[PDB]
Amino acid sequence: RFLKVKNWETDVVLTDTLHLKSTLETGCTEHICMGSIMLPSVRTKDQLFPLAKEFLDQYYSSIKRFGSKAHMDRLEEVNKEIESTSTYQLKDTELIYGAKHAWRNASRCVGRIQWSKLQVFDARDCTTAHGMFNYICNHVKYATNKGNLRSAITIFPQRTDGKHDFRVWNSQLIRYAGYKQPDGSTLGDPANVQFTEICIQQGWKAPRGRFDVLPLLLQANGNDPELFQIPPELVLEVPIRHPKFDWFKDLGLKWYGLPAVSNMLLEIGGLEFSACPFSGWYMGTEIGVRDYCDNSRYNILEEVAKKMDLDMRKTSSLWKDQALVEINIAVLYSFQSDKVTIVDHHSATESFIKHMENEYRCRGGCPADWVWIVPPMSGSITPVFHQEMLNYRLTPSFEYQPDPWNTHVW
Amino acid sequence: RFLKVKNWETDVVLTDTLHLKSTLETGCTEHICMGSIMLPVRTKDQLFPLAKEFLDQYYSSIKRFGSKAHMDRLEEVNKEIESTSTYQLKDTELIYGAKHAWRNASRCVGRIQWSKLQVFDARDCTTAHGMFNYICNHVKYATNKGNLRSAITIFPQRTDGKHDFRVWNSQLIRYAGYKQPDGSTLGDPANVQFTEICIQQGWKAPRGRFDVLPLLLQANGNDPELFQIPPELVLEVPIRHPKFDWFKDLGLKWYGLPAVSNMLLEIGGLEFSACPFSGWYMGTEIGVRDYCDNSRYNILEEVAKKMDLDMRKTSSLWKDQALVEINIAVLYSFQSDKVTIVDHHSATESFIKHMENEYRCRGGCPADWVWIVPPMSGSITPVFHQEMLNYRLTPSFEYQPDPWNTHVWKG
Ligand code: HEM
Ligand code: HEM
Ligand SMILES: Cc1cc(N)nc(CCc2cc(CCN)cc(F)c2F)c1
Ligand SMILES: Cc1cc(N)nc(CCc2cc(CCN)cc(F)c2F)c1
Ligand SMILES: C[C@H](O)[C@H](O)[C@H]1CNc2nc(N)[nH]c(=O)c2N1
Ligand SMILES: C[C@H](O)[C@H](O)[C@H]1CNc2nc(N)[nH]c(=O)c2N1
Ligand SMILES: [Zn+2]
Repeated sequence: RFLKVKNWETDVVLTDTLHLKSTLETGCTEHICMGSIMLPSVRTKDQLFPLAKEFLDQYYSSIKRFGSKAHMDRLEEVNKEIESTSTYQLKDTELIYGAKHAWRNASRCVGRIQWSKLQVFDARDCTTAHGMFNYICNHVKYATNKGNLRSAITIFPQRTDGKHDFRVWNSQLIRYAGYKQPDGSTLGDPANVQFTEICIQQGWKAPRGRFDVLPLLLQANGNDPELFQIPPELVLEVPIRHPKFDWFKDLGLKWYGLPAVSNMLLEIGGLEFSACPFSGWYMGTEIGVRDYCDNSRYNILEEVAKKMDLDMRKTSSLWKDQALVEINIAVLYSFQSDKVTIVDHHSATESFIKHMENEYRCRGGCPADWVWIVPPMSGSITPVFHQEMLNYRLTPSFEYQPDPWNTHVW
Repeated sequence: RFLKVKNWETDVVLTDTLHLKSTLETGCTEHICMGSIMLPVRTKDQLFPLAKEFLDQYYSSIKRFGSKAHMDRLEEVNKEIESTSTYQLKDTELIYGAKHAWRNASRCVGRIQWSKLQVFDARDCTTAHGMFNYICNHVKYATNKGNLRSAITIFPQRTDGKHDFRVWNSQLIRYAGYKQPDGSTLGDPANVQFTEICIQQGWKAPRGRFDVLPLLLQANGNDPELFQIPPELVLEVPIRHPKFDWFKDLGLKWYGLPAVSNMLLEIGGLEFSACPFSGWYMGTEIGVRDYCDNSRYNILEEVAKKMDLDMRKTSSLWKDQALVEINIAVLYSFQSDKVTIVDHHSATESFIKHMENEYRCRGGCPADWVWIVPPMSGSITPVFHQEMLNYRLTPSFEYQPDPWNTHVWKG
């Protein structure tokens, strides 16, 4: 009930008491652990007020005014607003707090040492998809900051009846298109083949290239989604070169500077924000390990190993492993050269350990998903590999939600 | 009930029904996942249900469920439990049980081999000297001059918990570690405490970097006794690199035979507290964990020095670069000496094929993603992208306390 986590590299033991404030399910039971499952598969008036109460209780505790004059008045005011309107509206201060804590609670995020520095853009006055586009251009420009990346979230109006949802149809604000070739192969990003089709079906003029920045597909107020092209000059991209292999340029690789997730749902006080794009800066392995080397993505390992003249006949030569390191050297080198913020997996995981220790000391815990926190290369030489972690669900939270094309009454 | 796991690289979806036959706890609840946490005698009372469940599984596997042989055995074991408070396994049941404890080991990526286990029945052993003889023969058999063969040796089961057989070594073959007065460590830092016990028990330590530890063996709850494995039985591989001539001068070697000796084997409710088992290494166990953990031999710096990598900031990935070269040299060295070893690419590919086969023919394959995924290059192996369900099936291998923490010394 007062659980312990151990670091097996340093023998440091921390005691977790924050998990007793956990709420929703993990997907696990005493009979089966689902820790490696990627996704374990509107609010009536009752459901809504305790969620509001739990949130306002922790907000007012955080500002040292729990059980106080303003606390009771706010609880009473929101109660009245729910009885009347069957929902309520957050004060600006509560919305900023809720968003920073949604990030703080993201158990799959290794970069949470930064959680308190989030720039929150209140877009709750937006009414149309052209407005959403304007809000998102300003987000992209603020966050990019000429390569000195700054964390940001832009929060569009909350769900109401459920038929008037705001949605960003793109999974991320900035991603490359994917096209099926006539000969059967795939050009561009194979992960984005279906979404690219909906872009064309809704009218996109695809330039069928390999690194075509997809257009935004924005849905305001439950209406039909509309296409917009992000101003090219707002999309910072990095050509990938290697500090040793001059032939690395001829691979033609590039990637964008801004990781910006736009398909998640932000829950604060029982209220649901279905369109809440947020951005930070990349950890190098996201690009070089997953984006470039997954067999289901750009899958460049075999090409890179051939230019390195490695023995690709036997897996035990570790040729895949060697090329993988070099690819990830080049990504870091490229971003660092062009002065685009990026963090390597050693720096990011060391920061998370210090963040964990801070959260245990000052908060009593830190929910953490080891399966996602440990980087996809060189796992055991990063400090998080040796760190036991407890995973549990705290609110405010970012949650997955269904892809809108499977939901939208067109 | 059904449960589905997906492979996110291939979109293959498998359906788990075997989890319905799971038993003990995972440590998780609907409110917390303990999937990354490393760790967690019987009466006649709870024992016959455990025996019956096991015998039902045994007789089902041989297509004899409900047979007269099945019903007779259940009656026989029932009466033996009522009159003696325990029971003895037949040889055939012991072999079946040991194979299935391996098959059920959710942290083991090498389980494609589970049906080819050599089982050595040491239940007639009575003294530590007899344990030593059995373990030497296991080491010789399993080593097989480098053509390694999986084996397990099973010593007498627990009775009242005051007469346990135990192998005090966590593994049959391991190198000593010695803490120096200046705070540095010579040899394997993970073995400092066990080395100190051996020294206190009378072991004369060579005090080198790669000294094979002696066996410390406990029979029938008596005080443990020290034994030196004959050095001609301990096969070792000097580590060199196929391109770097200077690698041999690091002075590294490793033993060929991985043999776990601190775990408890549970079959049909019986507890075998001494059951050493051995297979062959996956390269990353040595080259990633043994050599490169900060808490182990920790050679990343030396190797990176001699490669003349840019060591000033971590974003040069000098650690990742040195890590790959070390694991190449381990694989190269074992293969050149014709000692069995498997790289993490081959091992994870085989495990996926094993897992898919188990879902087909058995309805599932319990698997611990946190342990299955190798400690380098995780996502370029196919297990990274495979969803896995973790649950406990018996027969099983379990952790048990270290004996020096529980042993009542005789003096
Ligand atoms: C500032 C630098 C940041 C770094 C270095 C970072 C790092 C990461 C990484 C490596 C992942 C794994 C993603 C994947 O493997 O697909 C992740 C996941 C995640 N991050 Fe962070 N992140 C940062 C900022 C943020 C911000 C600003 C937010 C929210 C305001 C956030 C929320 C999340 C969430 C919810 C996930 C889980 C995503 C999912 O389930 O797909 N991150 N982060
Ligand atoms: C035949 C070749 C084998 C290979 C390649 C193999 C591979 C592995 C590896 C790499 C690990 C993780 C070790 C660690 O990280 O400490 C492991 C764990 C394990 N293996 Fe296998 N293994 C083999 C044979 C066996 C056999 C013969 C048994 C039992 C009869 C077995 C049972 C287990 C168990 C119980 C674990 C979990 C150990 C723990 O919790 O510390 N393995 N295996
Ligand atoms: C805020 C943030 C920071 C960061 N460092 N990383 C991310 C994830 C980014 C991301 C993930 C995926 C796949 C998610 N399953 C595809 C993308 F195009 C993308 F940008 C988000
Ligand atoms: C049967 C078997 C096969 C294999 N391929 N691997 C193992 C693990 C072997 C092992 C693990 C550890 C660390 C345990 N946490 C230390 C050792 F000395 C050792 F031999 C066992
Ligand atoms: C804390 C974490 O569970 C611990 O470091 C685990 C992670 N995964 C592992 N995986 C394997 N194969 N072996 C290990 O010892 C560990 N250690
Ligand atoms: C099946 C498995 O859970 C899946 O491949 C996960 C593993 N860990 C991950 N970790 C991160 N950071 N991102 C991912 O997409 C995944 N994918
Ligand atoms: Zn779990």
